[PDB]
Amino acid sequence: MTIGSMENVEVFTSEGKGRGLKATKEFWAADVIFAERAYSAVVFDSLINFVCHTCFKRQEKLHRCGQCKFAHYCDRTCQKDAWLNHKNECAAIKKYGKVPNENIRLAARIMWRVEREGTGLTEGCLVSVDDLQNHVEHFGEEEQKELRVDVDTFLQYWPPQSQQFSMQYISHIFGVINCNGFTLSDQRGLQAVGVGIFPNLGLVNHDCWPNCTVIFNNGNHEAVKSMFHTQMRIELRALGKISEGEELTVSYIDFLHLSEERRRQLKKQYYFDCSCEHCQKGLKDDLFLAAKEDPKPSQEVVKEMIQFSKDTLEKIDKARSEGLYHEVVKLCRECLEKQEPVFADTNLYVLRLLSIASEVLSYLQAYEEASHYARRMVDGYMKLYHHNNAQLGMAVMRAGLTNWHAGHIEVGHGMICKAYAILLVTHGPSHPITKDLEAMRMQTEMELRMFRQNEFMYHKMREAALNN
Ligand SMILES: Nc1ncnc2c1ncn2[C@@H]1O[C@H](C[C@@H](N)CC[C@H](N)C(=O)O)[C@@H](O)[C@H]1O
Ligand SMILES: [Zn+2]
Ligand SMILES: [Zn+2]
Ligand SMILES: [Zn+2]
Repeated sequence: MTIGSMENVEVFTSEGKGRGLKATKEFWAADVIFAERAYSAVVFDSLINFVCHTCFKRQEKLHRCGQCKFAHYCDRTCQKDAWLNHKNECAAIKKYGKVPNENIRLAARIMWRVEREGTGLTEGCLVSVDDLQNHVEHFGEEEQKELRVDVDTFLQYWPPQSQQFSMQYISHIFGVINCNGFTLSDQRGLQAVGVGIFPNLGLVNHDCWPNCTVIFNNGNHEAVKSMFHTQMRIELRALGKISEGEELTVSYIDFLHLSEERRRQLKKQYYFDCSCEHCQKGLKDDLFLAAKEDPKPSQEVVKEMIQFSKDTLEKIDKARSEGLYHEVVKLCRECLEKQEPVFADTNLYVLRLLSIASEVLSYLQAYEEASHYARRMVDGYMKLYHHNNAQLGMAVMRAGLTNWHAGHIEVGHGMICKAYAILLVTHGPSHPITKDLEAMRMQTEMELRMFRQNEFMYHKMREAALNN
């Protein structure tokens, strides 16, 4: 169907969850419930000269805008498509002679658009940008002060010839940005490169074990104009069967934390007490802090082990933050060794170490060791995550690659295939990441075939040498 259309959903009022979205029909895993273009989006301050301001792709050669020396693009093409939103901030930045906060730039794009369209409601919309939820009234002292400063900078940056908004509406737009931004990723889903506002997605509530997942698709342009699958957009996809009338939900955080831990994060960032089934029953918590059972550690050998792991981790962080990779590995091996007799492999402290060890070892190009930890982590992840979870998918793809690089083609291809299957649900066939994985699956198939033929030839050799 088409980007912007919300037919498959309708707004409705929840108990204490305020507004929510429900399916107007039946859905199956991988179905695109709806797509949506960003109402406004900006590049993070860190990455102003390394990411396209139109499409958010990383690239070795970008072309800066001769007029402001701020905006960068992949092509004159991405530069043209950006003009509509960039005209005003370009001319506005030259006048300010400084580049404002990323929040400030975003707030300005939102208001320039409200002005341009003389309204905050978009034609696709269930909600106008200014009616999104804003928890400003619960912002901490630092949060509030932070907002006063940006409003002031905003005022000096905001063109005098542009529609003047009241301070109340302005601080409100800032509140909305803090409680509604969607992080944007480069085309490889490697690093967060920007923040965007997607109104419709803004009506979907949270659940630690959601029935929907969201993906940002950078889009592509190579001949053949106006095509749904190549348009920059975010999509809300079904992770499984969703009945008509069922409320749609996504997860605001990563699932790999204790229910108490998740509630704390959700309460702090989204001012609410999560009441999903997983948090109320503490589902998976036993697995999250699983101890072994052949010997069965005492209640105290565990408490010491968790404390020790908590200790090792932060220590590993420091070292990693200083580029001391070998030290990081050393610390990981030692802790994993001590954990073996106590924790099972679904225990979050074990998994954390495996993921870290596997990452650094891969970076150090020690693929053989990395592939072992990578396999263990995937096996543990498989018992915790929803089988169509995007993080699980991305993690399996990575473990698959490390195994491939180490020469373990059988295990590599298998993992790559499992990842591809998951990504087809969470990212779709047209996503940049799904395409790179498909290309990888193709290469591993051929290498596996070459591996299997080599073996069958040794069998034909033994055959002939024996006369069957
Ligand atoms: N499971 C939940 N239980 C209670 N409140 C929630 C839940 N999930 C989201 N919310 C609330 O919804 C806010 C974010 C919105 N993007 C979601 C739709 C919102 N319910 C609305 O009326 O616009 C959060 O900051 C919470 O205040
Ligand atoms: Zn671009
Ligand atoms: Zn410019
Ligand atoms: Zn929950």
